[PDB]
Amino acid sequence: TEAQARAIVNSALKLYSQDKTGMVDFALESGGGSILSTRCSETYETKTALMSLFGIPLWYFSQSPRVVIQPDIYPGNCWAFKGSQGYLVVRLSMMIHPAAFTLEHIPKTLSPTGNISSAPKDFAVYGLENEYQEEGQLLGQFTYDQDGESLQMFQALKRPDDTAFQIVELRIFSNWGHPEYTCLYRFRVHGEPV
Amino acid sequence: TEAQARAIVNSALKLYSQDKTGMVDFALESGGGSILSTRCSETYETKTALMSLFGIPLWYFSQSPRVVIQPDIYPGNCWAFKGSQGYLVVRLSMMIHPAAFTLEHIPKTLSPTGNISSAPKDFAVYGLENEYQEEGQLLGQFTYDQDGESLQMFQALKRPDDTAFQIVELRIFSNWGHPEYTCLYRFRVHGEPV
Amino acid sequence: TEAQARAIVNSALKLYSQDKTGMVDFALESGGGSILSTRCSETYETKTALMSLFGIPLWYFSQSPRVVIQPDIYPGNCWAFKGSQGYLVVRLSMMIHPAAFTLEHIPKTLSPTGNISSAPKDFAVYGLENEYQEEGQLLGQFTYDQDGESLQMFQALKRPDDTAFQIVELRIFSNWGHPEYTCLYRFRVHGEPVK
Amino acid sequence: TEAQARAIVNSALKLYSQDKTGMVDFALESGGGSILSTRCSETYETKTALMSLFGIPLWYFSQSPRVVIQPDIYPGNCWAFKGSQGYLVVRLSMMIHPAAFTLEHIPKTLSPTGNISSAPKDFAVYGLENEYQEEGQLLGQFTYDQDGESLQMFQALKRPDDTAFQIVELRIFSNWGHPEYTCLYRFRVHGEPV
Amino acid sequence: TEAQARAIVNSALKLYSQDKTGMVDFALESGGGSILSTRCSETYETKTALMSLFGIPLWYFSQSPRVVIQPDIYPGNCWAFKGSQGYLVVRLSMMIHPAAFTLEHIPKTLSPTGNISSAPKDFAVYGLENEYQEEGQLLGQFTYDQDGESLQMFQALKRPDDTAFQIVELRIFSNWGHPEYTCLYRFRVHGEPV
Amino acid sequence: TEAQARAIVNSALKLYSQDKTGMVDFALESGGGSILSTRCSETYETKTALMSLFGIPLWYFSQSPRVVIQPDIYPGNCWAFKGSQGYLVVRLSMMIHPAAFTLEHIPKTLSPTGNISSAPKDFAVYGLENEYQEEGQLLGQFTYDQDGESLQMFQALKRPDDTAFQIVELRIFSNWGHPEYTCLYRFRVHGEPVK
Amino acid sequence: CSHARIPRTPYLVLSYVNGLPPV
Amino acid sequence: PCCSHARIPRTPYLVLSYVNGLPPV
Amino acid sequence: CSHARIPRTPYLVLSYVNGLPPV
Amino acid sequence: GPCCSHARIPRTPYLVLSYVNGLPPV
Amino acid sequence: GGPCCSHARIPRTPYLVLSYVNGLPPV
Amino acid sequence: GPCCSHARIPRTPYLVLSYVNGLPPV
Ligand SMILES: [K+]
Ligand SMILES: [K+]
Ligand SMILES: [K+]
Ligand SMILES: [K+]
Ligand SMILES: [K+]
Ligand SMILES: [K+]
Ligand SMILES: [Zn+2]
Ligand SMILES: [Zn+2]
Ligand SMILES: [Zn+2]
Repeated sequence: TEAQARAIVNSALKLYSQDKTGMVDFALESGGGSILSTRCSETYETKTALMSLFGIPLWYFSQSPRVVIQPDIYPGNCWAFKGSQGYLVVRLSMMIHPAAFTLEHIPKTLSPTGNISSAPKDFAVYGLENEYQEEGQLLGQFTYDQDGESLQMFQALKRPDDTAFQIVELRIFSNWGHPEYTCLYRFRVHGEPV
Repeated sequence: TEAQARAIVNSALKLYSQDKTGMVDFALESGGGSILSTRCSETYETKTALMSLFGIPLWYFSQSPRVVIQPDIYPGNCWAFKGSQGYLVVRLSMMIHPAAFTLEHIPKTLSPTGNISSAPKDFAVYGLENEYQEEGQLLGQFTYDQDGESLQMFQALKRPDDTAFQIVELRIFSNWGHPEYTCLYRFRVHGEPV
Repeated sequence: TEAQARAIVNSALKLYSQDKTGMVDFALESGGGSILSTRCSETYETKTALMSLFGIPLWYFSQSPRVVIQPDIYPGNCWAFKGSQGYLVVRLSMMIHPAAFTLEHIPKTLSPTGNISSAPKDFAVYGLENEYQEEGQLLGQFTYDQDGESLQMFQALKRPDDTAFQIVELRIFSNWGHPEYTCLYRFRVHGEPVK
Repeated sequence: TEAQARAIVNSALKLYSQDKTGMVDFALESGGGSILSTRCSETYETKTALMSLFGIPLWYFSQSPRVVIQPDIYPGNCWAFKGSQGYLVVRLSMMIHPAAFTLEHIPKTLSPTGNISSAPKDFAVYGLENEYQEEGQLLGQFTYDQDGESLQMFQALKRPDDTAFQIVELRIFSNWGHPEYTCLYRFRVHGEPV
Repeated sequence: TEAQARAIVNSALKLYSQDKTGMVDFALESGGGSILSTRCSETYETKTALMSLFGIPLWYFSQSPRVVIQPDIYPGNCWAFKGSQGYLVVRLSMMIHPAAFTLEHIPKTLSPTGNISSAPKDFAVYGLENEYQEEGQLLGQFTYDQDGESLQMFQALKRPDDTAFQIVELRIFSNWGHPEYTCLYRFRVHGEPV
Repeated sequence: TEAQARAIVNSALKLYSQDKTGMVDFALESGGGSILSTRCSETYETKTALMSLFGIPLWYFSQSPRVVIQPDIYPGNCWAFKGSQGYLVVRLSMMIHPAAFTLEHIPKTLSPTGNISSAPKDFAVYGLENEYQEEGQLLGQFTYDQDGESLQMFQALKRPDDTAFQIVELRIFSNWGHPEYTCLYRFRVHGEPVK
Repeated sequence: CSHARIPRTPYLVLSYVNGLPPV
Repeated sequence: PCCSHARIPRTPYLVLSYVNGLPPV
Repeated sequence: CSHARIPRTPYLVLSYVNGLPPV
Repeated sequence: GPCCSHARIPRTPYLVLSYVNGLPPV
Repeated sequence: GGPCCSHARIPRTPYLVLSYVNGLPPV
Repeated sequence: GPCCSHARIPRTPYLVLSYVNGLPPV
């Protein structure tokens, strides 16, 4: 327990450096994931972050759904949609059997308003066989706990047949009380390739 | 006692993942903070980082004051002003009672010259009631220790009237001996919202 | 051993926050490092990452050699060249005596294909006195272990009269079996600057 | 008859150089005229003139309604709208009492197809008091003769109350047989300013 | 004789206004003509007309082969190729039987050097059935007279079999003595459509 | 008598087609002429011709001094300077002995306001050896007649030494009564090149 | 390819907002 | 803020799409 | 809005640095 | 004006016009 | 390959300014 | 997605960074 204690700290650091989970994120944009923007909710328009150049105002900056599959989860590095109900369709990097999903949101200790009421509360994950499929196959129905850790994992449902999926839809049903919008910081898809 | 060791390392990693402090940074740009470029020192121009495209030189790259409220603190991800005296005005994300300030600089073990003479040495923090206020209320005079840790925190002064502020001015009075410029990697503002 | 264990974990985190090595990376772009694009291999053409704006397709995105001297090592943040043989020339931030080199690659547990066969296997590091020098002084020939840790360090060759260099060439001789390309995530150069 | 001949030819050249009419064109764009692009018919889409740069196709080129108040009337320098019915509203350079209108079209001897069936046949001119007025005051109804000269002038109707106008609407009711589109090369407005 | 004189001058002005020839130019760009850039010689590089914006040099301006099928023939509105031998391939607006060709060059009275030695001297016109043809059918070999008028017309050869063409190649074999380049101001193609 | 008449009409059209003068315009931009932009007057700012794209206002359009050496002289195709006093320095296409100058303005019958009071009235032409020369050699003091023809030509002054020039300055001293600006449609320089 | 990158024709609109231009 | 009602362009969204499989990883 | 995005009215300047263009 | 003798100022950008769907409106 | 010169085409070094004009962004 | 088969979409624009006046501020 003298040298073993150093082995635990190095193992914890090794797991922390491996995207904090040590599992492949088939939704990660840099690794092959992509957003099907034509099947996502309308981005919440805020019109506050004014980008200018040489004193010339150019445009207002707002985060796109792409940030949900990007690792930077500092406060604000999140995609927001109007209301408490939204959908996000992600094309996975490979055709996999989905096994688990990961949702990340900032802790209460880092939010300026002192709360994470913009975080999603009730959501479901679906598997789509093609881009144009309206109703997909239910992969699971979960609840993100605001009193839990920042990173929360959710085990996918065992589908009866060995049906693979490369397109995933994230349907948010409710948030934690924010009356205007709902923010998604990062959404990950884990599983086994075919 | 293996579970106690895992609990200690996991608690340290949890605090490390929460912006290394577990406290709201009301100056963070992505969270709502912004730089008042009208009331900042002129950026030290070096004209060394030449950006080119198709062999056509386009412009020289230099970090703006925006990086001081951005988390990346790798060597070079810092705003520099000429000399050893400079000022930086940041608009906080919310109207807060300032309680502490955080200054970050690269350690000597990561600096190419083997020392951090460009780091600020003596500074003071002021609270401004409006953008055009010439003289603000002194919130505290501190000294960044070059022989200290990379991240250094400074407790704000206790004042009779706890007047709140949404605009903070960082006045650098001296550096640690660099004859050309002074670098600011990250400056954070912590407190309690109204 | 309780307070000592807290000292151990805090010391480990301190080394972790200092670029995971606590040593100066004279090749880091933000710190002064730069890529000599002419003296580097051609980028592997994939034409898959289609960048569009207002529905207008603009161009296909591919990582340039610059990412190799950038810290972000998430899967995909790597420069790839065709085949298993390539060369990367980096201009160091300062004239230094090279002492060690660091090569980083993603672990197999984060690769979508389940393997890191695109990682380099056999490589060598050379020291160049000028930009136009074809073949420089050999600083060390090493082998990146696919079964080793993600970050691997390599000690430079010892020499009696230490000649300094500000330009280093990384020559990849083989990969770990990928038939198309070879990926470099991050390459670091460590040493002592000249007085 | 020698000096008489030269004086006649020089007078003809003098009238030719003065915009072929020697009369003010209060609709001319360079002189103050402008097209109310909102109050015009939808431009006929052809998608044939592919503009490219470095082998990259950029866009298809089509003449805007602005060309109708531009003097260059070479074949193709005309605005076309789908069908045989179209609207064109021009804001005059000055508040004038309209007295005459000029319509220009290419001669058949310069048309590639051997006909000028795309030219307008029956049209009317209206006077509008404001931008959003739907139905204006009728200034005249005329017919462009396909067998006449390239430039044809039309005298406006005399009115009891001399009401001035700075906005004119050109309504094309029919063309000379082209089944696809109708082309307008140049439309001029003449009168006396207030 | 006054009415006879007015009819003579008005007929001359009518022919002058109809592109100075009263004949369809099936090579005119605005009328449907286009240049095959991959089937033309390289533009003579001068590096003298420096275009700048806000003091920033952008590029050197040189006329492309497109101006040859554009009506503006003021001095300089011409495409130049290196040497005294060059090729220009034009796609006609319609499939026609070529009957005549027109070559235009500035008069000596408008040239700064006092000569038109950059003008072409010996040339030939060929008809191509498709773009991929290398050597086409000879439509005529002519000579532009430097002592002649600015506009010179050339009758195509008589053919027993009536073969139509929509692609024309203009081959310049020699100029009028300019040692550096050869300039083409305007080239027209006349004929009867099918 | 008929062939003589047709020869007269063809000669008039031939002179008309040759830039209406049959003389070389060494100030013409497309032929080699250029405006020395620094050595000019301040352009009259109106902020009325708003150029927009997709409903986004981009900039206000105003004619530059370049239009004075461009042939299009339709109403509005003119450069305007504030007041009734202005300068225009033109670099000729070749080193020539100046013999005549041409000033063009729209006729009164084509102006919307019914007058050409914005036209220049009294002017002088000078020859400069370099761009930075403050006061040059007087080539002629002339007056543009508002009651004259649209195109008016002016013979250069007979000087004892036929000194050649490649830089010409046009100094406008007065206009025909416009209280705000003065418009120049086209200014031409004629002469004989050096050999 | 023959498909344009920009769907509609880029149309620069000219509007007079402060009266006549210099003539 | 140039005036009371400013015509600021719509928020630009740079879209990334994978159309030919995996990128080099 | 009616305020121009570019404060200066733009102006493409043409200057000849290497003699005559092809005429 | 160019900045130095080694300055690479580009040549003329050449906007090419091609007719791919027949005649334009005439 | 690399840049053919060391003189920048743009005289002054650009800076993208970010300013919040309508309150907080979504967090 | 590409509009047609083998749309000629240009390659990657490569923003090159070069240090010509020594170290940046660190
Ligand atoms: K994110
Ligand atoms: K920073
Ligand atoms: K990297
Ligand atoms: K027109
Ligand atoms: K031409
Ligand atoms: K003009
Ligand atoms: Zn405004
Ligand atoms: Zn230079
Ligand atoms: Zn296509």
